[PDB]
Amino acid sequence: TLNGGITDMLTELANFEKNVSQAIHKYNAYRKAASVIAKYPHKIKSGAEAKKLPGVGTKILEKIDEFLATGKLRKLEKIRQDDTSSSINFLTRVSGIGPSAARKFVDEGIKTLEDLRKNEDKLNHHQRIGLKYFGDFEKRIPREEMLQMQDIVLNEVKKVDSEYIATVCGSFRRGAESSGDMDVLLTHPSFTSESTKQPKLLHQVVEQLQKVHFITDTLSKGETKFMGVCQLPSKNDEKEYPHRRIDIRLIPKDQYYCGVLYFTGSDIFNKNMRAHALEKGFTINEYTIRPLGVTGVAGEPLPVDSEKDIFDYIQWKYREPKDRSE
DNA sequence: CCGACAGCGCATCAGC
DNA sequence: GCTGATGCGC
DNA sequence: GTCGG
Ligand SMILES: Cc1cn([C@H]2C[C@H](O)[C@@H](COP(=O)(O)OP(=O)(O)[C@@H](C)P(=O)(O)O)O2)c(=O)[nH]c1=O
Ligand SMILES: [Cl-]
Ligand SMILES: [Cl-]
Ligand SMILES: [Cl-]
Ligand SMILES: [Mg+2]
Ligand code: NA
Ligand code: NA
Repeated sequence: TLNGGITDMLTELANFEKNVSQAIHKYNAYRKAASVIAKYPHKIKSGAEAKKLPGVGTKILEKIDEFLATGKLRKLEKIRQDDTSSSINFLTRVSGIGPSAARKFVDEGIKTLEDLRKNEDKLNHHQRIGLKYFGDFEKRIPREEMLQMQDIVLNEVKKVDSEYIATVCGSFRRGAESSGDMDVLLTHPSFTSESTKQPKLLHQVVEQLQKVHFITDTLSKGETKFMGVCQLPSKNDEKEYPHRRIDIRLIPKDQYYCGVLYFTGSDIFNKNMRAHALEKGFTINEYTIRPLGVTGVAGEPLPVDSEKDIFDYIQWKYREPKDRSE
């Protein structure tokens, strides 16, 4: 990509802050700057030039100058020389392993992919699966595969009940050419915002997808959220597709638009939009938009008929999913 | 010169 | 077992 | 780390 050098650096800095420092605002600052730069259709040649974009302040500006001049960051070289931090950065790439589990493992002398394999009994279920599929989960899903996955999931939910609506969100809905996981948003008139007539709903869908061996593994399971692992069927005599992460959300019909807004993101876009909502006197989550009080008490949910209704409330021009890719 | 920084679902852990 | 906190992930 | 007040 055009400014890939700069964006890789920022991302590497962001990972350090998330995985080691646990400084979540520095994480998002680097992450935000990285995304506005990656969207900038011009090759940044200086920090000063960069400083003109939003999210880019004084310190990223300086780091962009150092990187452009040397092809490196002293900060990043020292991190790379730090053995404990480096071990932590690697282990956190396994699904289910965050900074806390990474540090526990390192002190137990568990610091490599093979170390994990030799000590599987020290891993919880999520981490076992994260380890089992570690290679697969380093691989992105081509949009074309997302389409076949879409096709399977949308038909299966109709098979369990033709009144089900399944919407594929996340990066796919923003039009991305490849996606990290599959995010599926699900409704049914039986689950509405105040009375759930029939629970079990999410379980039936999961049950069917397991039955046809699309869903292969379970990470988490509740009334509104399933997290797991799925896989496209391969044709005769060929390499299986990689296993993929899937997240399915069951949301009331009356909350569908807040749900699809949330699940489409992106995460940086959601934080920006939600911050602006706060500054305009509202609060947005995946279910509702609510008025805010003088003392911060949340009011009752506002009527929502479309995604654009939510943008209107906080006085934003509607933005297509394709331009929410912050 | 500093405080704010989005919001939530589910699994596990610590202490009882 | 429960409460409440942490952990990890959308 | 950045941004707004
Ligand atoms: C992580 C996160 C997510 N989301 C919302 C918004 C977010 O879009 C949605 C899906 O989360 P994905 O982690 O799947 O993000 P994605 O856009 O699908 C993309 C990075 P890919 O999966 O192709 O790698 O959940 C948030 O609102 N806040 C968050 O912190
Ligand atoms: Cl921070
Ligand atoms: Cl470097
Ligand atoms: Cl709510
Ligand atoms: Mg996704
Ligand atoms: Na700026
Ligand atoms: Na991880």
